[PDB]
Amino acid sequence: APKAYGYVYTADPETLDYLISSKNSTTVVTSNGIDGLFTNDNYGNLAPAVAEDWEVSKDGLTYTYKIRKGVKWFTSDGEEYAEVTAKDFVNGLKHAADKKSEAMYLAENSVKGLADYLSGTSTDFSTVGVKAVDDYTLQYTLNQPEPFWNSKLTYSIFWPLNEEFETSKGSDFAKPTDPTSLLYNGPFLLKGLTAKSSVEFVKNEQYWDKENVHLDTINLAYYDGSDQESLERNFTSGAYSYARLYPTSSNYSKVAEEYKDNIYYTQSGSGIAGLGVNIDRQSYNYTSKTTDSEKVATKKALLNKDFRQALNFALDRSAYSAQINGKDGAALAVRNLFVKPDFVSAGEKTFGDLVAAQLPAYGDEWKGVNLADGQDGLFNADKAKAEFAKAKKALEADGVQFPIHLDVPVDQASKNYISRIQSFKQSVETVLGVENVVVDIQQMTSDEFLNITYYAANASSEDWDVSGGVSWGPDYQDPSTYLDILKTTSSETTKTYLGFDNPNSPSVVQVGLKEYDKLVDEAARETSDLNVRYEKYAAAQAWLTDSSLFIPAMASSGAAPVLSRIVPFTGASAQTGSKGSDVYFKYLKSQDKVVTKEEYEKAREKWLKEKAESNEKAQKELASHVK
Repeated sequence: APKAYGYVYTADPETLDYLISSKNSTTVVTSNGIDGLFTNDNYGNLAPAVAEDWEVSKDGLTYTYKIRKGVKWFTSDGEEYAEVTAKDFVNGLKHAADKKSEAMYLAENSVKGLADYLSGTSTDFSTVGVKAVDDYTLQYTLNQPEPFWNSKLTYSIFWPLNEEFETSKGSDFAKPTDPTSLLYNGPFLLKGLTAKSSVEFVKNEQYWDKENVHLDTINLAYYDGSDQESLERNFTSGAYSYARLYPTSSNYSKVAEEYKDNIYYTQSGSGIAGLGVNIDRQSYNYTSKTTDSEKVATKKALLNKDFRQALNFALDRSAYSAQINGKDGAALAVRNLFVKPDFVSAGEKTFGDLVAAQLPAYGDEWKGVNLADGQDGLFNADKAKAEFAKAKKALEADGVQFPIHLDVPVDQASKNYISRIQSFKQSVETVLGVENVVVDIQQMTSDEFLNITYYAANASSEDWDVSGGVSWGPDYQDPSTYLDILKTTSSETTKTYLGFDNPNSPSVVQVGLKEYDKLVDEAARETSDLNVRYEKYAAAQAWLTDSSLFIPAMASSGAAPVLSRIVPFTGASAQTGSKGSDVYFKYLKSQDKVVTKEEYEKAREKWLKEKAESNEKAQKELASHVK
């Protein structure tokens, strides 16, 4: 039935603790059940959720939220527990601080006093700038004005948590197979968790905003990538409400004929997929290298910027994207920049434009660069070979023997991840020569792969030389959400994308990341002129692009052919945060029949007009909240 949403999830959560986790697998299982102060409506506006109203001081430092009365916490079986209050947001942030949240970067330099509490120089949380002035008045005090502060409040570190419940559960709190170990205040109740099988929700029939909830049930089935045709097959049977299509499937010509009037393409998402370079590899439990000399050679090569540039310029991103999208749709998903090029603009210039204007200082090879989505602006075999020749001269003078062996891990279950990594291998080896670079693909089980990538505990666990296993999506509406996480001090995220968690590692200094820190920090200090702030963050992105420490390849979502029974443009629209329709299913409506491309385009053209007007009205209302 249309009120029974069915689709898939790709990884079992390590935790249900939404305050501590920075991983989408926790968002997938909690957002539908946990509301914070705002959501996102179908036009992308912030919509009142637990905050019924808000104000900001004239100096921009104090935000005050009127907590909606009558919003309740419920158990997984629908029993009322307590009333959501401002004290739950004080407790949420204290819990995030005390248990060292993986997402603390969003809050630690923003909320007054929080950095001192995290370091231990203050142990009294009353010195931290979150206060329950009364049970329905929540006040945050910031270190500096942040026009993007409210956009942070759709991210999970600012969600509420009832302290009495948390204390009552002890070490059983937020356990990943136990829906009774959280309480729910959102549009759905988390009902079922079965490892490698399902995530299950039911509509919260006592939800204050249930008039905006149009699904009775949500069921997500585990999908490990071993059968990419499974999505379309289960869509056709009616089990799934949606299906991402893979044109490389052997049955695709049949699918494309049957659904010729229904397949449509989604817009590219804001997250970035690509290949991180481990500049400080600690462990060799997944390697093809046979000698310590090869290990030393690879470590030295990965510290060489020209070597990394050679890999970056040798990667054919269209062919990489074609492994999941086919050749005809391949270019749509290509991305050339860590920050999505139009994520922000300074007047008429996109962020990508600002980066392109600063990149040529690093070399004439960047003059004329096209950083726009939807085309491969970085692939250039001639430039790849030229950079490699410089690297090889420098490395051979230091005793390094060639070829350089690169370990890239894959989950043996995900066929089209293997195909993507094989395309990387073919690109690099054909352009640069197998006498120069050998890509050694390390096959392992799904759990083994997660343990050295997505769920790696520390830098010692990042057992790889190059890896495309983990993407990054933006958490709030400012370039810092992409660029701050690669600073030398951002150890929770530097391990994932760059292999290090020691801010003082000599590998980190050798690749110049201290200069990156200073560029990011100079941008962060600009709070009086957004255009200048964005120009300064573009300087940091230009450094990152030249450094080739992360090899961008594609948007991490979107730019894909899909089938749908979801009524077009009814779901939440979010470019950042945890309340987009990928994870949060308020507002969404389903229909009986498969959506047609004509239905979708008609809705899109009306939505674009309505969104522009709605966003403009919202912007004009901002000043009325200044008190």
